[PDB]
Amino acid sequence: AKTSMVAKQQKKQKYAVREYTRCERCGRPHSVYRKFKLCRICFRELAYKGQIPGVRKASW
Amino acid sequence: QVEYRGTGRRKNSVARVRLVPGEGNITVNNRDVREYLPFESLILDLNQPFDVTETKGNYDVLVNVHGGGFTGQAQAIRHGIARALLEADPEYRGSLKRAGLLTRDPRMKERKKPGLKAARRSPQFSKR
Amino acid sequence: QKIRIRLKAYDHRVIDQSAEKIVETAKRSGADVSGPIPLPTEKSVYTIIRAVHMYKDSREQFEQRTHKRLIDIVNPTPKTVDALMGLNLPSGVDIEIKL
Amino acid sequence: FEIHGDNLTITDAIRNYIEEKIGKLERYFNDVPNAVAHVKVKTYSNSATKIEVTIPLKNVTLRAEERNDDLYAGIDLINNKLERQVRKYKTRINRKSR
Amino acid sequence: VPKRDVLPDPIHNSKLVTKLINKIMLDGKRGTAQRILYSAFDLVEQRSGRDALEVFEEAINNIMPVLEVKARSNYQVPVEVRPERRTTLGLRWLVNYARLRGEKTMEDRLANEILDAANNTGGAVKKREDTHKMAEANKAFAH
Amino acid sequence: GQKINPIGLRVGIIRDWEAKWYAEKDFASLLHEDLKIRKFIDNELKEASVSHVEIERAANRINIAIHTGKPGMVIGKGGSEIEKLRNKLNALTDKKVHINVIEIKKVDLDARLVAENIARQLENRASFRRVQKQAITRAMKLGAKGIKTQVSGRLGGADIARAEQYSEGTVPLHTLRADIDYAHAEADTTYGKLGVKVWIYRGE
Amino acid sequence: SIKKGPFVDEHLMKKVEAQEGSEKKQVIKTWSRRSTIFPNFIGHTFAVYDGRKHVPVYVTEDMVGHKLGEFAPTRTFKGHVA
RNA sequence: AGAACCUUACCAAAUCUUGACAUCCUUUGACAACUCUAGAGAUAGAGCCUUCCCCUUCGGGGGACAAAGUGACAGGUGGUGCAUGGUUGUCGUCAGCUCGUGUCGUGAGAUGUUGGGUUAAGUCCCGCAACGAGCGCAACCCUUAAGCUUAGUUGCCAUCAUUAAGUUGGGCACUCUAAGUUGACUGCCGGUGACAAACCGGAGGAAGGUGGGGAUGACGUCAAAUCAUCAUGCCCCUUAUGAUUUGGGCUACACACGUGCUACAAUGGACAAUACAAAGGGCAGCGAAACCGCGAGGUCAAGCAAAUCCCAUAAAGUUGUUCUCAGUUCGGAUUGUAGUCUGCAACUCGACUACAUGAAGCUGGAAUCGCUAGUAAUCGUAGAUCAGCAUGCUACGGUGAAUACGU
Repeated sequence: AKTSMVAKQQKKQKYAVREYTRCERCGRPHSVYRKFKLCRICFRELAYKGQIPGVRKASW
Repeated sequence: QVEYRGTGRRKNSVARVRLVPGEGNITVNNRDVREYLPFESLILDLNQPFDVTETKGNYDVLVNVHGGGFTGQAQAIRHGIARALLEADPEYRGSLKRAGLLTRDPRMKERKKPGLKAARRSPQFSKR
Repeated sequence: QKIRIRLKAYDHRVIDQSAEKIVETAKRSGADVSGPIPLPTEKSVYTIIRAVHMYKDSREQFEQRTHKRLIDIVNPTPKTVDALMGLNLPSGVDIEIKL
Repeated sequence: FEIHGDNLTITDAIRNYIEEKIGKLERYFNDVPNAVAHVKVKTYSNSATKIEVTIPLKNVTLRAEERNDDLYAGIDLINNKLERQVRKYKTRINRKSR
Repeated sequence: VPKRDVLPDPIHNSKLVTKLINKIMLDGKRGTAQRILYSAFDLVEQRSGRDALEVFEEAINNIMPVLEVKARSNYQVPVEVRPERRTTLGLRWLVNYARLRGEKTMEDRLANEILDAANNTGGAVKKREDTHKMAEANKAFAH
Repeated sequence: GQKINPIGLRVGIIRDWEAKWYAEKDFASLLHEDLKIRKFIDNELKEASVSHVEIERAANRINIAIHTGKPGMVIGKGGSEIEKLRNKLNALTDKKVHINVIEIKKVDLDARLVAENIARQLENRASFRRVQKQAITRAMKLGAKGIKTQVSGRLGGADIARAEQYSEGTVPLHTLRADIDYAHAEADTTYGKLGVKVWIYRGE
Repeated sequence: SIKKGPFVDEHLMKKVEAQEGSEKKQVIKTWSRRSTIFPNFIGHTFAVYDGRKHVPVYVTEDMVGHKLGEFAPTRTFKGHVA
């Protein structure tokens, strides 16, 4: 399961790249951003929070 | 001398119509209308403002212009002209507005949304 | 000889009224201030789906806003310096004092 | 039809049975564009034998389901439904004058 | 509900060329359509040389119908055409037959078609015929 | 659709951001810095029952101000707690703080306070509905223009999921000038999870 | 391709260093995906761990339309009936 | 919203067990870098330098530690989306959906929410044992079309002088630029209309009939979906149903389904010259020019956290030349050869460049799908996901029509 993988993406490496930038709060690796390091959905939750500015919304 | 002037707006194409008494002649961007705008043999329609206003004519022209393609960019010409003709004489507004060309077309492109792909086609349904 | 600055916050009221704060404290002890020369104030985009497992086509969008303000002042002197670093608040602005 | 089985492994025995049955509908009319079958063991824990079936038709289609003790009873009970769900349709019968 | 008019033709001061370049205007490419059509006004005005409107107007009064039909149980009614639909369909079979010669040129197939059609021949005068053989054959049970 | 708390639809117009600092692209550091505080407040949730806190970050300092209904608790008698909170915080923030509690007025009208309130009377073996009866009762009392209050899960410690809500007071929701304070809660005892979704309307 | 150029894991080559001067061996077990043939490996055997079990491949003369990383693709019969 | 390892959940082997990792209690401690040996690594065997740094009155307290013990425990991508929360599609952006009071009625129940008109709409008005209120539509908000003001750099050049070049001087006048203004509200009029509700028409106006779109999606159905987002009721495991390493695999193919992409050609293919956008990325990333090269790329290095500099040059098109209707210069799969970039590593399984080779295929049968105007259709552009990598997704523009009788 992901519980040891938590350490995997935190462990050291033989070399540069066998790594990934998963989410912090969630552990979903896929569908993430290098801007905030958050999965697809925590961003949604905390965009509704308006925690960060943030904007949101619907001007496009 | 004197010279009239106006602004032009459509289709992401902007023009600062500079309209002066003269022969009736164009060098857009210091370059003629004809070879510049492909192809194009449509410039009667660009002179139809003269076909209806102070007809025949003529007044020479200057204009700086950028943005979009020839369609809007040739079509961004007129409303600065016709507006400069309101500024010339509002009398012909009755001859303009009954014929358009001082009404800037408010229409433009749309946005995207889920459904669109490479060709602007929304999806099929489940046949079989 | 001039002074210049750059501002970046994500509310259009507070940032320009704050410009009036520092500008007021500036032409207090100076003058020759360029008014709030606007800037294009571009944006961003961030798209996320309303889902967890499936249903990709039905989604949602977000963005970011990014205001910039160009303000300057001429014939400098140490008084307008203190007007610069005197009153920037609220601190959502990102002042960059320069010359 | 994606004859898929949730928590039950479709054998050839089951496929043979199924397709065999729908062959009987060549009475009307087959015309075989496609057909599907959803089968599942949903624990109650008396626990099932669920059958849901889909028929795409000419200019229309007709879904059909049913639950029962076992797979064969579910296929036989769901039968005599997707026949009367089909029969009749037409005729319809001519006019106008005037 | 209106039909989004085209102003004049800027070539010879007609109009229906404009209505017609747009029917050659495939892919939204106008210049190639305009190109090949006006070229056809070179070719047809050359061969048996004459005005545009002799061969054109005549030919599009040799194929341009007067009665059409519509279905409604199913009973096909003969109907009087609205002149926009008349001219519309004339040009429809014009281009939509123009490809159907099966030839090489941009224009010969066109100028062959309008020349032939000015002479009351070819598949466009034909569809006028057969169409008006559905008209007055089908007067009886639906008019 | 189907629905969203309007706060996401109301924010950017009619309310502050829930956390604040200067606008630089070092967000992964600073956002996940904020969160380390946002976690720790739950220790005080069991002691404070605060609504929320929005942080400012001055040019070299931090300001937070906690929206509580338990001032003397969190202040203590003479600040015997706030200062070791500065240092136990500053220990973890790796940077200092200037806390300044922002006490709640009007007073126990708020959504979050009432939300976990009724969740907790429910957690103490209560027929659920009466809690909402007294809730709305003291709600229109304190002066409010629109309320409902929803609940989900295995109610009464029994069989499969249910729901309920008592709507009273006209609640403009599909508007865009409502300025209303949505909330949520989560608390079970033995059977699953029974959150709630309270609503209010006070002013515009 | 490679950045000018051919390579080896620098333990396998360090092994056949000890294998190759003396009376050679007909036996090497390995894992050998990040290493490939070249004329020092000649005269020896290898057995690359396919993913389940190594299997012998003796280095022949012009094994140059071929390499070390694979000799019996682990799709393994086939994967397909035909 | 990126499977060579990683990811990966799956498989092999090499492996460990208070464990991969976390807290507590006990023993200490600043926490270990560079190599050697073996190992495939994991890792060990060692050498070795981690070495109480804040406080200490002699000790201790303490941020943080070593390996061990310590039993709880840890952990479970083990199961249950019909034990659930949360979150989301759905019919449906349809026009409806309820209640307090009262009446009626044995009673369930109806009334309001019905009849007439009217609107896109429970929109309004009238009449009415009904009256009032709620949610819902509109409205409120964002964007867009016009103008006014505010301010002029990195933006513009109108008068100019000037540079190859708005390059320099100067001016913000213009366009541009971001915030408050005025504006369109059947509002003004005419008509039709139970005069009301309204509807038809006209004037102006930039915009006349909720200007266009965006957001917002009622009660609720689908025992809809998700225990693998997160959390979690219950069950189960616990020297393994847990956890570590090197390799494989998640991509195999007689085949079928869906979805897209590319060809079946002269409205065109090959080649030379030439005009036009929008948006947006950039810190050690964007790599200007120059230089090398058949090109992928390689060298160099100016500038630049951007109205600047760079990314980056638009394609369709326009001008011509040729090809002259072939399975053709259509066609562009196939396979090999020789190379570039990245990666420790491009064989199962990265892309791309140069050379050759040239499959099927001449508009697709029955059947079947979308779309009402800048729409369709077509040609481009950037962005994320990123070491590498999009016929996909999102966003941007360019060009750009046919039809709409009537129901």
